[PDB]
Amino acid sequence: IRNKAPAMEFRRPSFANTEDPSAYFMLQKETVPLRMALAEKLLTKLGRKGDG
Amino acid sequence: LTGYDSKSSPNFPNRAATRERRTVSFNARVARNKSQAKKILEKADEFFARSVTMQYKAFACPNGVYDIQCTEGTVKGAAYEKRAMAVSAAFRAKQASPAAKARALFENRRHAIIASHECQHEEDLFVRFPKLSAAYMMGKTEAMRTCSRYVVPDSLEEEYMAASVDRQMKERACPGGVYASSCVEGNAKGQAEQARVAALATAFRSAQKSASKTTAERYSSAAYGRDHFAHGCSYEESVFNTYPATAAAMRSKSYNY
Amino acid sequence: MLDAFSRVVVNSDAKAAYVGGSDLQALKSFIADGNKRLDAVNSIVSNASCMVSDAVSGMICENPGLISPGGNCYTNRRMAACLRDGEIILRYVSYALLAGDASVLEDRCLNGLKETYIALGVPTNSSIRAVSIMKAQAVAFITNTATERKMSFAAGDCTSLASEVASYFDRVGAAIS
Amino acid sequence: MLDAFSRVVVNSDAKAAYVGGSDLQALKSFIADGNKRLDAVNSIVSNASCMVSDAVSGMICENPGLISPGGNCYTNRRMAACLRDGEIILRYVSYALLAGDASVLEDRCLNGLKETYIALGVPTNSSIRAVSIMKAQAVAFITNTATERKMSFAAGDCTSLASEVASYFDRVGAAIS
Amino acid sequence: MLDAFSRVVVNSDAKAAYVGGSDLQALKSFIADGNKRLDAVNSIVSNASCMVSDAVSGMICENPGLISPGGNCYTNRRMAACLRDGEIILRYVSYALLAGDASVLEDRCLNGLKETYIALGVPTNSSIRAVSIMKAQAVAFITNTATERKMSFAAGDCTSLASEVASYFDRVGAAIS
Amino acid sequence: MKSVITTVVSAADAAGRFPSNSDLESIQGNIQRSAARLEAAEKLAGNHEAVVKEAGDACFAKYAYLKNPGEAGENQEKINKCYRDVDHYMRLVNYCLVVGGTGPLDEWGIAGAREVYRTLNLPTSAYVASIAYTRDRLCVPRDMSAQAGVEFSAYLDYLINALS
Amino acid sequence: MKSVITTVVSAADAAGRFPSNSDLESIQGNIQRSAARLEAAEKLAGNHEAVVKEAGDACFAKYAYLKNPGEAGENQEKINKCYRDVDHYMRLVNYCLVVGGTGPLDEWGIAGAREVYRTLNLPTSAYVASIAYTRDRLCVPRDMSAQAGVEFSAYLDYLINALS
Amino acid sequence: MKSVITTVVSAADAAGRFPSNSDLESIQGNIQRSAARLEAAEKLAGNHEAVVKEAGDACFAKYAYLKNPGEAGENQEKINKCYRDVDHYMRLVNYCLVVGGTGPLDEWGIAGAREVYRTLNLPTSAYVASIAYTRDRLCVPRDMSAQAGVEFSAYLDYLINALS
Ligand SMILES: *C(=C)C1=C(C)[C@@H](Cc2[nH]c(/C=C3N=C(/C=C4\NC(=O)[C@H](C)[C@H]4CC)C(C)=C\3CCC(=O)O)c(CCC(=O)O)c2C)NC1=O
Ligand SMILES: *C(=C)C1=C(C)[C@@H](Cc2[nH]c(/C=C3N=C(/C=C4\NC(=O)[C@H](C)[C@H]4[C@@H](*)C)C(C)=C\3CCC(=O)O)c(CCC(=O)O)c2C)NC1=O
Ligand SMILES: *[C@@H](C)C1=C(C)C(=O)N[C@H]1Cc1[nH]c(/C=C2\N=C(C[C@H]3NC(=O)C(CC)=C3C)C(C)=C2CCC(=O)O)c(CCC(=O)O)c1C
Ligand SMILES: *[C@@H](C)[C@H]1/C(=C/C2=NC(=C\c3[nH]c(C[C@H]4NC(=O)C(C=C)=C4C)c(C)c3CCC(=O)O)/C(CCC(=O)O)=C2C)NC(=O)[C@@H]1C
Ligand SMILES: *[C@@H](C)[C@H]1/C(=C/C2=NC(=C\c3[nH]c(C[C@H]4NC(=O)C(C=C)=C4C)c(C)c3CCC(=O)O)/C(CCC(=O)O)=C2C)NC(=O)[C@@H]1C
Ligand SMILES: *[C@@H](C)[C@H]1/C(=C/C2=NC(=C\c3[nH]c(C[C@H]4NC(=O)C(C=C)=C4C)c(C)c3CCC(=O)O)/C(CCC(=O)O)=C2C)NC(=O)[C@@H]1C
Ligand SMILES: *[C@H](C)[C@H]1/C(=C/C2=NC(=C\c3[nH]c(C[C@H]4NC(=O)C(C=C)=C4C)c(C)c3CCC(=O)O)/C(CCC(=O)O)=C2C)NC(=O)[C@@H]1C
Ligand SMILES: *[C@H](C)[C@H]1/C(=C/C2=NC(=C\c3[nH]c(C[C@H]4NC(=O)C(C=C)=C4C)c(C)c3CCC(=O)O)/C(CCC(=O)O)=C2C)NC(=O)[C@@H]1C
Ligand SMILES: *[C@H](C)[C@H]1/C(=C/C2=NC(=C\c3[nH]c(C[C@H]4NC(=O)C(C=C)=C4C)c(C)c3CCC(=O)O)/C(CCC(=O)O)=C2C)NC(=O)[C@@H]1C
Ligand SMILES: *[C@H](C)[C@H]1/C(=C/C2=NC(=C\c3[nH]c(C[C@H]4NC(=O)C(C=C)=C4C)c(C)c3CCC(=O)O)/C(CCC(=O)O)=C2C)NC(=O)[C@@H]1C
Ligand SMILES: *[C@H](C)[C@H]1/C(=C/C2=NC(=C\c3[nH]c(C[C@H]4NC(=O)C(C=C)=C4C)c(C)c3CCC(=O)O)/C(CCC(=O)O)=C2C)NC(=O)[C@@H]1C
Ligand SMILES: *[C@H](C)[C@H]1/C(=C/C2=NC(=C\c3[nH]c(C[C@H]4NC(=O)C(C=C)=C4C)c(C)c3CCC(=O)O)/C(CCC(=O)O)=C2C)NC(=O)[C@@H]1C
Ligand SMILES: *[C@H](C)[C@H]1/C(=C/C2=NC(=C\c3[nH]c(C[C@H]4NC(=O)C(C=C)=C4C)c(C)c3CCC(=O)O)/C(CCC(=O)O)=C2C)NC(=O)[C@@H]1C
Ligand SMILES: *[C@H](C)[C@H]1/C(=C/C2=NC(=C\c3[nH]c(C[C@H]4NC(=O)C(C=C)=C4C)c(C)c3CCC(=O)O)/C(CCC(=O)O)=C2C)NC(=O)[C@@H]1C
Repeated sequence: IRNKAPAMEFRRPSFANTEDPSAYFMLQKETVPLRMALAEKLLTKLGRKGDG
Repeated sequence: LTGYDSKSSPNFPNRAATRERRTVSFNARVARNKSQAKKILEKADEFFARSVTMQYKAFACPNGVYDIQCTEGTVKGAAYEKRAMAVSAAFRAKQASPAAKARALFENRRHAIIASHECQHEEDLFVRFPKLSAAYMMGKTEAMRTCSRYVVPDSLEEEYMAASVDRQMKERACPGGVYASSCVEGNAKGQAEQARVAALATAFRSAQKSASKTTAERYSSAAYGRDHFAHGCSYEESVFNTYPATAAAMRSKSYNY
Repeated sequence: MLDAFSRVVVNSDAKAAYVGGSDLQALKSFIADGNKRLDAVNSIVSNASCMVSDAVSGMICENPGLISPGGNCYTNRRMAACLRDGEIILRYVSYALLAGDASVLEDRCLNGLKETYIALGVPTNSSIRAVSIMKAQAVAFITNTATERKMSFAAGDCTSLASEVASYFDRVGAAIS
Repeated sequence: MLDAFSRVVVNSDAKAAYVGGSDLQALKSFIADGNKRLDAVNSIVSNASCMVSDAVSGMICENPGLISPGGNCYTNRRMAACLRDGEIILRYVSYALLAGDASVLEDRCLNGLKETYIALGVPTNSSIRAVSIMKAQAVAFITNTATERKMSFAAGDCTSLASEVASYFDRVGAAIS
Repeated sequence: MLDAFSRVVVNSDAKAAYVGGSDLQALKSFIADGNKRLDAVNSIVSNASCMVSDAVSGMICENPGLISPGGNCYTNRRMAACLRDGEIILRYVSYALLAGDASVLEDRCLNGLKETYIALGVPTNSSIRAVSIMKAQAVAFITNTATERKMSFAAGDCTSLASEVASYFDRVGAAIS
Repeated sequence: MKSVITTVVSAADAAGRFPSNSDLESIQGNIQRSAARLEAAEKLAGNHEAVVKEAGDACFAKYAYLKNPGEAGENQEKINKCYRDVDHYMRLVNYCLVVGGTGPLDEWGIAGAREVYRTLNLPTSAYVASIAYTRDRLCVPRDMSAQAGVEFSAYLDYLINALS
Repeated sequence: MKSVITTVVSAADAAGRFPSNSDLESIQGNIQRSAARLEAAEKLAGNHEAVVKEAGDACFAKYAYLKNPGEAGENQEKINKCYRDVDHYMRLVNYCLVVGGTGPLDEWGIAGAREVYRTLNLPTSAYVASIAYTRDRLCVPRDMSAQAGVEFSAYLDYLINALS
Repeated sequence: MKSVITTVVSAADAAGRFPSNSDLESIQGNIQRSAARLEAAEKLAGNHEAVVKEAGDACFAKYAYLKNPGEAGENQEKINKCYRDVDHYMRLVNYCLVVGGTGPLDEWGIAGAREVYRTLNLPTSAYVASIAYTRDRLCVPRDMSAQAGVEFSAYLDYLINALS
């Protein structure tokens, strides 16, 4: 149990006050990854090199 | 269907008359085709009696080295008399009373089912083979040191708690004021004291166990008498829980001792 | 079926469960104002990746010493581990909105975060300053008073759930205070 | 041996009197949570693999000198026999829970462990650190606040159940002191 | 050993199949009559010392030669051994009634008992009348037709076990003679 | 002393394991009987000083050979101590209805009873009279309920089947 | 078979006694629990092929390394054996619900399963990851009662704390 | 412990006879390997510090998923702990090849080994990738003579036939 988290999806019904079979909702547990790609574009846009 | 009919085989048992025949021809016709499986299941359980007496000596010889538990000799040739006394009495116990025959059988089919802790394959073997259950008890009750030679007292009172039960346990040996043939020292001119001279050697060096060998045997004997004699007798469990030599010298079999 | 929903997270191995068209009516009969509630938690998880980016950058924008050498937002794998953790609260406080209670938020996420962060060298006063951005960010999405993006809802009030999530972020804040 | 049904019959053998409507009301309430007591050992037997496991790692991550050269649990002959030392005290405590008293525990196993432990050289000082690792995880699975495994029970109060399991483990330190 | 619930799955283990609603309904009626089954074995254990002391003189009232000199039942010990022989083969049929299957007496009491009676010279023409006498007393207790004892039972029929108790008695004498 | 749930845990360490799933199925069943049996303990509790002297002189109404000397029942304080000997058999038969099983019965009512009643020549047939004198008058819809009425006698005849 | 009926007759047989009424309380606990236990087994007999396929897909999702050569999932014939190895468990979990005890599990599937899995290099870490996925995504009011969702799920984690 | 001397000195005492002349023939066979086995002990004792790395790196090439979470190599401490782990097994082959038997291994290395690996979830098949890599590495011309190549390679094959 380290960087583990829920993850949820929402598809609402299409029109109001009508029953919709397509409306569905995930509650899958998923480990949040390290995400190195947008870590580079956020450190370079704000400060300096970050290469210690 | 196979042929024009299906008659029974002439190799099937109980096929002839046996009504007004001679004694020689009566016994020939009742044991017609039964002799094979009587001798199949006679070498079966004797191999079972030879197999579990091997599987408990592996604890007696851990990783290929012999411990202080084997020790069949102490002086020059001190196993030759132990060779005779173990095999001459094994014939003496095969000429016992006909009351002790099934008393040995039905009690071996009592304690082994308790000690085999709920394994349905194992209790099915113990009911068909009486030699296996005679070997299951004395192997396991000597693997875990529980009978008489290793549960030494540590207090001063426990030597009489031993002595109170055993001479009352030997109500099973003497039927009345006569003795029995089941409790015999020996039958040679030195074999009486030759049973004593080993009997003090086996008690002495077995009091030289390690600290692990005594502290693991003082709880195995307690739960042993807690599921062989005192099934609900909490007073007998009140001495069986803290004083384990009481819970060990009392023997689960009708050993005629 | 919230207890069966809670066992997807708490059971210490990842499973999956989903809700079809029949048992969506089971959720609306169970949870009070669930059409206001499921609109609310959808409006946090749909824009969470923007929400973690402004939360760490406003921590830089009012404290630029984190990106200094020797700082805790230096050496970009260390900067990535902020961005991992910054949604982990928002993954779990969205789940606190869904279950209606922050018990599963407490033991799985908040429990031990105070002693972990002083073990690793995390400045704790910036860590309350990061989550207080995300406290202000969620109530602009639940009330739909966000400046940049807006979402589509049926009309009504959702200020009880805006106060309900504001009682969840200070549980994150007082755990690391 | 004797249960909480018999615990008032412990006193009643030495009364020269009986137990009737004078003491059944203390036993009547034991039935009213008799479903609860059978529901609160179903958590203890549900995690038998981990409770002896993380206990013996709970002292390694605090006092690691016990596996050093000059250790009591040095080789695998010792520490595999340490996990059997720590599992059978999880065994005779769960027999005591269904009985309501320590009559099973205090005479079958713990009747004088200071002639089998000081006779071996077992470290008593971190044995009680190996006790409260399991006590703190016993009260944590009685409540549904274990951060890893959530359990589906009927709602209600179990503080009398959570305080009782702490009052079983206390005399274990008394049996080794 | 092998009770009624174990019997219904051990003949289904060789099927390599599951146990669904084809034969569970025959077992669901077994637990329906289980309240009547506990209302059957109560009527056997309650009158044990009469009915074992009954047939040991009811055997010799038909055959007075068993008390004659040179008799099998002649002395005090051979009768004292006969009475303790007497309730063993009736405590085991009570086990078969309480467990619903005959697989506890035919492996621990009928396991070669015609083997041992030939080794002692115990007669078998008397040993089957001595259990048929103790058989009709067992259907005159589960069906309340005893003339000196009445057990208050609810209104219902007890031919469900009247042939079934005697089914645990005719297998006794058949495999000991 | 063997009751419903101290037995199934005496066998649970006899294999060396934990409680199973059927180990808890046993403890549900006395909860099904911890109301129908505790009423039968209460009926003996608030009536025991009426039944000690009721079934006490019942056996003295049977055996006239105790009323002449040559017995241990000559004088008054023996018969007073006889009514003491009644009270012990009602003290522990009240106990078994509290715990469910035959626990207190086998210890001090059943085991060891042979020596101090046969070498002491106080006949066991004289005891089973007053035991059955309590058993032959269970007024089932009056004194208790219908299920307490059948299991109260089931503990009464335990000393019948053991001692006689 | 270690059922509650066998454990109370084996202690009854060892004491040389009759069936006492202390064991009869435990039989009363069966017929209360048997209705909330058999429909956990009846729903398992009609859902076994759909649950055993859905179990093994998380075995290869948590540990996807078994498709490598030298592992236990390199070719199709032993991935077919993996579903057979795990169907045999979830049949013995069905068998032990009908008995009521843990009898068929600890004797047929469990006893001897340790020294053959490390023999043939099979980890038990993937065995317990197959049923823990089965034991989790099963809503206690949606499929069966609130009692069978307790009792049957108490049998699945019996495997996990005997294998680990 | 197991050696040439202590094994054969046991049966002299355990049968109760003197030192024979057959056990005197047995220590003579220990002289023929005394200058033939001990060259491998001083070999590896000055060689482990570079082969604890390349045989510690040998298993993670086979099993990269130990670096993978929820596995034996979930975290660095087991491997850093993990490198200290493998420096106890062939720390004992320096103790085994100096004595003449498997004494330091059958009493300190395998006794209780399968029980601390099932509970603590250490995969035993990575030790088969750890020190049997050194069996596939060993060069009889370069490193050491073929007498170590028949005796150091033998004691390793004792261990893989023990941890499996
Ligand atoms: C010898 C000539 C001779 C006898 C002695 C006597 C014995 C006997 N009794 C039965 C039948 C029963 N015995 C029963 C046992 C008891 N009856 C009770 O009421 C109490 C509880 C208990 C004694 C403590 C019962 C219930 C019966 C059935 C009813 C009945 O009384 O008939 C038999 C069996 C007869 C047969 O073989 O079918 C015998 C031998 N009878 C004698 O003839
Ligand atoms: C300095 C370099 C710097 C800051 C200071 C900080 C600015 C800042 N902005 C907010 C508020 C919000 N951020 C929001 C997030 C988003 N808006 C969107 O529409 C997209 C989906 C997403 C990412 C861009 C939202 C909704 C708000 C609230 C409304 C608003 O727009 O203001 C805060 C927190 C509130 C506060 O000021 O206390 C801060 C600190 N970012 C910087 O880069
Ligand atoms: C330890 C418990 C032992 C096992 C296992 C085993 O098989 N033998 C034990 C150890 C042992 N004993 C010997 C030698 C003898 N043992 C003797 C007694 C047996 N001979 C008999 O006729 C009987 C009656 C059934 C018994 C028990 C005798 C005699 C000897 C020979 C003594 C002598 O003078 O040589 C040995 C050495 C033999 C061997 O190589 O195994 C060992 C190891
Ligand atoms: C299975 C359903 C049981 C069970 C089996 C185990 N038995 C173990 C050891 C063991 N078993 C026996 C009896 C068996 N061995 C035989 O040779 C024969 C017949 C000739 C039988 C019936 C013996 C004698 C032993 C001791 C082995 C030895 O001395 O080395 C065993 C290992 C643990 C142990 O030693 O007890 C198991 C798992 N046990 C169970 O748990 C289930 C219920
Ligand atoms: C437990 C106390 C039971 C109980 C059991 C009975 N034992 C009977 C005879 C008997 N039992 C033993 C072993 C036991 N008696 C002891 O004194 C000790 C320990 C010091 C133990 C373990 C022996 C040696 C004997 C022989 C007779 C004698 O004691 O002199 C017995 C009578 C039947 C029989 O003889 O087999 C019973 C019922 N007795 C009880 O009341 C509680 C419930
Ligand atoms: C990677 C190479 C392995 C692996 C190794 C780990 N072992 C861990 C702990 C551990 N290992 C042993 C066995 C070994 N160490 C010893 O000290 C002795 C006896 C002298 C032996 C045979 C033991 C006994 C222990 C526990 C105590 C200790 O740490 O020494 C370990 C850390 C896990 C933990 O204990 O928390 C690792 C990573 N693990 C793997 O997954 C592969 C197979
Ligand atoms: C960035 C805005 C912060 C900051 C963040 C860091 N967190 C680091 C490690 C870390 N965080 C957590 C908590 C979170 N991750 C999870 O997986 C779970 C629950 C399952 C939670 C609640 C954990 C558990 C860890 C790492 C330890 C572990 O794996 O168990 C981290 C890395 C530290 C380092 O590399 O030295 C950083 C930088 N730190 C900051 O300074 C700002 C304020
Ligand atoms: C609160 C943060 C919002 C807001 C919420 C309201 N939604 C209302 C009705 C409504 N909401 C949804 C979507 C929701 N229901 C679902 O089943 C799912 C997905 C599974 C979601 C996301 C629907 C479909 C409806 C019904 C629409 C219709 O009638 O066609 C609503 C009205 C009261 C109520 O029904 O609860 C409110 C107040 N509206 C707001 O103003 C704030 C910003
Ligand atoms: C059939 C699906 C079985 C099976 C049958 C075999 N039986 C074999 C030999 C054999 N069988 C009997 C018993 C049979 N003969 C009778 O007279 C009666 C009843 C009155 C019966 C049931 C006997 C006596 C013999 C010996 C041969 C003989 O006497 O004629 C047999 C082997 C024949 C051979 O050895 O060549 C088989 C294969 N075996 C099976 O695999 C399934 C279970
Ligand atoms: C529970 C809190 C979740 C949930 C998960 C879903 N399960 C779905 C299908 C499904 N579930 C099981 C396990 C259960 N069924 C059984 O028959 C038995 C044992 C007898 C158990 C424990 C199975 C075997 C299946 C497959 C049957 C099928 O084809 O549906 C399911 C439907 C699939 C999907 O739409 O993704 C879901 C969502 N169900 C819930 O309502 C909550 C969210
Ligand atoms: C406190 C630590 C817990 C909690 C406990 C409660 N459990 C309640 C009810 C309950 N649990 C079971 C299952 C248990 N009894 C058995 O007989 C068996 C196996 C044979 C097991 C596993 C049952 C049957 C029940 C009663 C439900 C019913 O009979 O329909 C419960 C409600 C009863 C009460 O309040 O007294 C509570 C409070 N619940 C919690 O929330 C905490 C965490
Ligand atoms: C046939 C053998 C009898 C007969 C039997 C019936 N008994 C019925 C009900 C009943 N019996 C008991 C007591 C029983 N349950 C226990 O738990 C224990 C001991 C622990 C015992 C001895 C109870 C509690 C009940 C249920 C009635 C109630 O709850 O008060 C019964 C009616 C139920 C049914 O038919 O299924 C019958 C027919 N009755 C007869 O006519 C013969 C003589
Ligand atoms: C029941 C089968 C008859 C019946 C008989 C009568 N008994 C009368 C008095 C009486 N009854 C008992 C036994 C009862 N008292 C208890 O405390 C307990 C157990 C806890 C039991 C079973 C006693 C000891 C006495 C004497 C004291 C008293 O007066 O109550 C009685 C009163 C008049 C008389 O006969 O002297 C009757 C008629 N009663 C019934 O209705 C059914 C027919
Ligand atoms: C699948 C998720 C597993 C896995 C399964 C494999 N099992 C293999 C062989 C095997 N398994 C068993 C135990 C199983 N067979 C039974 O009959 C019963 C119950 C009565 C059980 C639990 C046995 C006895 C055997 C060997 C005989 C046979 O194959 O039928 C196996 C093949 C290995 C091999 O034969 O070398 C596999 C692949 N392995 C996995 O990858 C996951 C963990």
